[PDB]
Amino acid sequence: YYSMYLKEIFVDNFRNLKKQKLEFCEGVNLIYGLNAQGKSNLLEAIRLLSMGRSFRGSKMSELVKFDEEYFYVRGLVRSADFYEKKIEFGYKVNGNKVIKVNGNKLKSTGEILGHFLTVIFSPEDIEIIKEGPSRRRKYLDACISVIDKNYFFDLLQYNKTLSNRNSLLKKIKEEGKGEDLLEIFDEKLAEYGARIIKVRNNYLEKLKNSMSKFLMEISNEKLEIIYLNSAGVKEVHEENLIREKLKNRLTKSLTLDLKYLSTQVGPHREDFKILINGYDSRVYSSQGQKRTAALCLKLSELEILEEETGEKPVLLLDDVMSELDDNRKKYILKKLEGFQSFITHTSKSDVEGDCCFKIYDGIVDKLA
Amino acid sequence: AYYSMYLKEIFVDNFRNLKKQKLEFCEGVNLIYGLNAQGKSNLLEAIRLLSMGRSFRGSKMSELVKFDEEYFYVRGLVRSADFYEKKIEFGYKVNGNKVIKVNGNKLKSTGEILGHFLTVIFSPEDIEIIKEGPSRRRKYLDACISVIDKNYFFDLLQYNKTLSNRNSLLKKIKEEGKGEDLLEIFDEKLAEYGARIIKVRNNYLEKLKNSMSKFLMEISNEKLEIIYLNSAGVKEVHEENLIREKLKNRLTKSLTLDLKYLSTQVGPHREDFKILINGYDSRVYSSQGQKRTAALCLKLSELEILEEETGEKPVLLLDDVMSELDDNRKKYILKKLEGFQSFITHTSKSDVEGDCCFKIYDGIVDKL
Ligand SMILES: Nc1ncnc2c1ncn2[C@@H]1O[C@H](COP(=O)(O)OP(=O)(O)OP(=O)(O)O)[C@@H](O)[C@H]1O
Ligand SMILES: Nc1ncnc2c1ncn2[C@@H]1O[C@H](COP(=O)(O)OP(=O)(O)OP(=O)(O)O)[C@@H](O)[C@H]1O
Ligand SMILES: [Mg+2]
Ligand SMILES: [Mg+2]
Repeated sequence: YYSMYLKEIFVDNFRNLKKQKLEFCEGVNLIYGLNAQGKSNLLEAIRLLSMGRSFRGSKMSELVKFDEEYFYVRGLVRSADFYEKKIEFGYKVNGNKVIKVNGNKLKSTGEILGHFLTVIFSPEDIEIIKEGPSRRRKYLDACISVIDKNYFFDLLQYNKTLSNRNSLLKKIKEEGKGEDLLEIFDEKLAEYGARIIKVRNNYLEKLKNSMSKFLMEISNEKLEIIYLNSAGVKEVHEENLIREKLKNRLTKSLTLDLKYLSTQVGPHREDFKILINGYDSRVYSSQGQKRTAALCLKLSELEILEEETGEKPVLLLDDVMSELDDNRKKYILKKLEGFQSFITHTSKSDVEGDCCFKIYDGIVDKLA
Repeated sequence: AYYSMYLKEIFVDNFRNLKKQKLEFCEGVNLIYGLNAQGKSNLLEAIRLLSMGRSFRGSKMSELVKFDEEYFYVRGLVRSADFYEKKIEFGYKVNGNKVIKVNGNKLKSTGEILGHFLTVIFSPEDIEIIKEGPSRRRKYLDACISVIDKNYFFDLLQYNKTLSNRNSLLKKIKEEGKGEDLLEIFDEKLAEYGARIIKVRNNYLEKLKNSMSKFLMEISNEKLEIIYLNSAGVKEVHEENLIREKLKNRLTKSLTLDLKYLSTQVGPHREDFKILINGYDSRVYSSQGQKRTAALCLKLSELEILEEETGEKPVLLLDDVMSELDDNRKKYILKKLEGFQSFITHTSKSDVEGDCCFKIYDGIVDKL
C-alpha cells in the first residue's frame, strides 16, 4: 500500500494564518471554524505544496499576509516509495517563487508537480460546468500535467512557440507584406499540438468512461464527452494525421490570423462539451444537475489519478459537508477509508473525524 | 397604503421544460417545490421575463424555446399600485421575432417592458456579483438603475449606439485615412451621454452604500464601504458640467491606444465599483460566506431602494435560496416576507409551508 500523506505543515505569514506548525493524523481531519478563521486558507496552503499555485486562482501577492513581505509553507510528506519528503514553498514580494524538495531548490515551478498528490473538492468546481472553454481547458491541463510530465513539457514548449509565432504575425502584417518563414513555426505548432491533442484525447476517453459510470450510478443520466479539438476530428486515430491536419488548418487560417494578430488554429483554444442526456450541460441543465455533473467530474479526476499514478492522493474537501444530511454524510465518510482527508465544515458536533481542529482567529487547535 | 405588485396568473406556452399551462397564484408566499430538473427555475425565469424582458440567467431567447419548437409565449396578469389587472405578453418565434404587448398594445422596443411588472430575484448565483469581473457588476448596476430610471436607460442605449458608432470610425481611421474631422463630434456625444450615466450611477451607488452598510452591519457586524471607479477619475464629485470635459479630456489622451486596439478605452462602459469589507476589496480577500453575506446585502438593498423610488412593492423571486438555512432564519425571513408576493423554490413540501404551495414535476404544476 503506502498511500500519500501530509504528516505536518508549517506555515509562516500565510494569508490569515498565524505562524504555526500543525501535525495531522491520516484519515479524516475535520476542520471547523466560522468565515473569519482560515479553513479554506489552510486548505490552500496544503494544495500549494501540490501544484505550486492557488486553487482559488489568486495572485501569489495575495497569499502573503497583510503588510508582510514574504510567506513560507513547509510540508512533510509520505509518498509510496518515499518514507518522508520535504516540500517547501516560499515567496517574497520581490516576485521570487522558491521551491525546494528535500533541500534541493527546483529549476522551474512546474517540477513541483507529482511530489505531493491532492484532489481538492470545492463547491466552486461547479464553474467547470458553467464557465467558458478557457476554464475547462485549464482544468484539463492541470489534470494531465499532474499525471504526465511529458504533456507538461509539450504544453510549455507549445505556448512558447505560440507566443513567438504571434510576434512574427505582428511584424508580418505591418512591416513586411510577406514572410513564408512563418512556415517553420506552423510546422512546430502542428508537431506539438498533435501530441497535445492526442494526449487530451486519451484523457477524455477515460473521463467519458469514468464519469459515465458515476453519472449513471448517481442519477441515472447518460453522460457524453465531446472533445472539440483543433484538428476538427470526430475520432482521433494517428498523431501523424493530426499533425498534417493542424498544419493545413494553420495555412488556410493565415488571413484571419493576420487580421487579428492571433493564432486561430490550435490546442490553446480547444474545449470539451459535457452532454447530459444529449444536451449541453453548459446551456441546458438544472443547478442541482450541474452540481452533480461537477461532482462526477471530480470523482473521475481522482479515479483516473489513482489509475495512472499508482498512488492514493490526499483528498481536500472545502465546504461540501454543507449540502448534505446525516446518513448521506457518514455514507461519504465511509467512501473515504484508504484516504487522508482534510474536511472543512462549520460545526464540530456533527461529523466525527479521526481527529479534528477548531480554528478561530487564524489559529488551528487540535481535538476540539 | 398602495396595492403591492402581485402576479395574479401566468400563462406559459412552449417555455423550456414547462408544459402548456395557466397557473393562478396567491397574494403572499407561493411555495413552488419539487425534485430537481423539474422546472422550478424555469418557472421563476418565465415570471421574471415579464418583469425584465430577458432571461435572469443570461440564456439567449432561442434557448428558452422548448426543444424542437418554433416559438414560446408567456402571459401575465399583474396588479400594480395603479392597475387592477395589466396584461403583459411576451412572445418569441425562432426567426428572431421579439414581441411584447402591454394591455394589448405592442411595445415599440423591448426595453419598454421595464417597470410594468416589478420583481426582485434572489439566487445563489448572486455571489458572482461580488467575485467576477467589472462586467458582472457594471451590468447589474445598469439593470438595477434602468428599472427605476426610464431616462438613464435611454441614455445608456444612446451611449452604446454611438460607442459602437465610434469604434467603426476607428476601423476607418487607421485603416483607410481621413476620418479626422468627423472624430471631433463623437467625443462630444460620448461625453454628453457618459456624464449622464456617471451622475446617475454615482447617485445609485451612494444609495447602495448607505443601505447596504446598514444591512451588513446588522447581519455580520463587518464594515462596508464602496468605491465608484468612474471613467473620469473624479473620485468624490457631483456636477455634470465638469465630468463632461474630463471625459472629453481623457478621451483625447487615449487616442493612440484607442487606435491600437480598435476599441474605445476611456468611458463608462469600462467602469466598476469596489465592494470593500473592513478596508479590504472583497473581490480579492473576502471569504466565501463572507461573500454570501455581501451578496444578500446587495440584494436586500436593491429591494429597499427599489420600493422607495418607484413607490411600488415588488414580487420576490427566491430561487433555491432556502436549502441553505437554519430554521431560525427560515421561519424568520418568512415573517419578513409578509407584505409581498413571494415565489420561493425548494425541494421539500415539509415546512417551508407558506400561504400557498404548488408541486412541480415534469414541467407541470399542480396545487398540493
Ligand atoms: N492576505 C491575507 N491576509 C490576511 N487575511 C486574509 C488574506 N487573504 C484573505 N484573508 C482573510 O481570511 C479570512 C477568512 O479566511 P478564509 O478565506 O479561509 O475563509 P473561511 O474561514 O474558510 O470561511 P468560510 O466558511 O466563509 O469559507 C477572511 O476574513 C479574509 O479577509
Ligand atoms: N429549452 C428547453 N427545452 C426543454 N427542456 C429544457 C430547456 N431548457 C432547460 N430545460 C430543462 O429543464 C429542466 C429543469 O429546468 P430548471 O432549471 O427549471 O430545473 P429546476 O427545477 O430549476 O431544477 P431544480 O428542481 O433544482 O429547481 C432541466 O432538465 C433542463 O435541462
Ligand atoms: Mg471555506
Ligand atoms: Mg435550477
